[PDB]
Amino acid sequence: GIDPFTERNELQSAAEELNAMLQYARSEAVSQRRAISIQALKDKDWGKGLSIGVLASGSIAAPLRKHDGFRAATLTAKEKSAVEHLTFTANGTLVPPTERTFAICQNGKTDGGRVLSISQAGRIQLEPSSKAPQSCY
Repeated sequence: GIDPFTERNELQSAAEELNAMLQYARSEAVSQRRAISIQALKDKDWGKGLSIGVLASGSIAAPLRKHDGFRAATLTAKEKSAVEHLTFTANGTLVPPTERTFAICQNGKTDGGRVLSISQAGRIQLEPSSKAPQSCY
């Protein structure tokens, strides 16, 4: 596009917000020694609103924290398997401990897209900028 610096900046910020919310859910599960979940409110798009807290019957009745969604316009954050929620446990692992891959894209294209990974141990990592997603999912 006309301004590569801004494109990278907006994708970087969005990836950081999603990272921060996932890290918060994980750190709270570890601190509280209980299952703390994070749920995408809309479209299974983790950039359109998040709720964090105790999950029961598919809902978080009393969120510990909410995220209002990415600030920039054309962004999506979708997971490889289209998960709508994740649940961290007391030892930092997800249940189930399945590797997760989020693609953070602008305009539904992978150009300059970012990858945020969750390992089998539950560790959350923003992949370097050289790594683009295989798909925006």
